[PDB]
Amino acid sequence: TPVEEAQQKTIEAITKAINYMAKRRIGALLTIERDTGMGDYIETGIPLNAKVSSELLINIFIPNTPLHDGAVIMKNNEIAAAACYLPLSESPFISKELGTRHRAAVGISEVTDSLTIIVSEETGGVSVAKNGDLHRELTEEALKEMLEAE
Amino acid sequence: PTPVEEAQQKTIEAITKAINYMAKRRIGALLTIERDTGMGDYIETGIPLNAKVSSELLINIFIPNTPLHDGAVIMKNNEIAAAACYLPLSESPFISKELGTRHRAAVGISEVTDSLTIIVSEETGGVSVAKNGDLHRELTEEALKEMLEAE
Ligand SMILES: COCCOCC(=O)Nc1cccc(F)c1
Ligand SMILES: [Mg+2]
Repeated sequence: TPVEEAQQKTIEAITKAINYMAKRRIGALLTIERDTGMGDYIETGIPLNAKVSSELLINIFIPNTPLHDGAVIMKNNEIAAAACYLPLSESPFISKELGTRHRAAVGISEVTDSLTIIVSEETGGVSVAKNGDLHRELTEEALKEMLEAE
Repeated sequence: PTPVEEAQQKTIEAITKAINYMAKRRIGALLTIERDTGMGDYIETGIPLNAKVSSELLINIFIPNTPLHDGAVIMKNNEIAAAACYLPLSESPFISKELGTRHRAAVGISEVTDSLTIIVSEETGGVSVAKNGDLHRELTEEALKEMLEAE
């Protein structure tokens, strides 16, 4: 169906952008709103309400640019805003070598049903936060499986 | 001011802030503002954004060596319609010989539309505008803003 084709196109755009950033070790933080509304966090960023593309996702996260600091939040198959604030987790069970991007992802996942993707600037490793847990060192296939399951 | 007028002012402020930032850093840029002649054919050649304007997004689009930086951004009213768009190249002899493809594309679209295109030179940081087949170079910040307000 059209709804199904659109969801698959968005998954492909996300995974292509994540692969590019993982290869270049570009830090990234991408939260996908689900049933819990995240308007309060969307409002802290720069409004985009843009069509998803791998190109736009990559351009947003380039280091030392206006939009790269903070989270992209996606809602209703669009990029709602960039450079958004997310709350930092205080969980003592996050790997101690991880920094604020990962703590922000876990933090939003503690108070919403959202799915957040993180690319590490240190290693290019890809992780996902959901339900208060961080799933680390994902393969491309693992991330795709999580997006399709979501 | 009406909301339409306020939105137009917000969009002009976003554009001028972005152009000033890129000019200072010699970031090449090509930004076409659709007017009454529709530019759908050219919009459809690029990557669709249909995004709210911000200075931040305009700057992020044109950063060198990124997916969206080559080609034109085309704006429709208060939105960035698409990036990395094709525009036709002018053959006008009144384009300074040292100028490259962004300036020629800007003049080219200006010959077949009533659009206003802004160009930032990656060589000099100079700012120019193409309208109605003419290129006006080395604009001050004030001159650009006045041209946009008049547009
Ligand atoms: C040019 O292709 C680059 C692909 O990089 C893949 C890579 O190193 N890490 C990676 C990418 C996507 C998801 C994931 F869990 C991990
Ligand atoms: Mg002069």
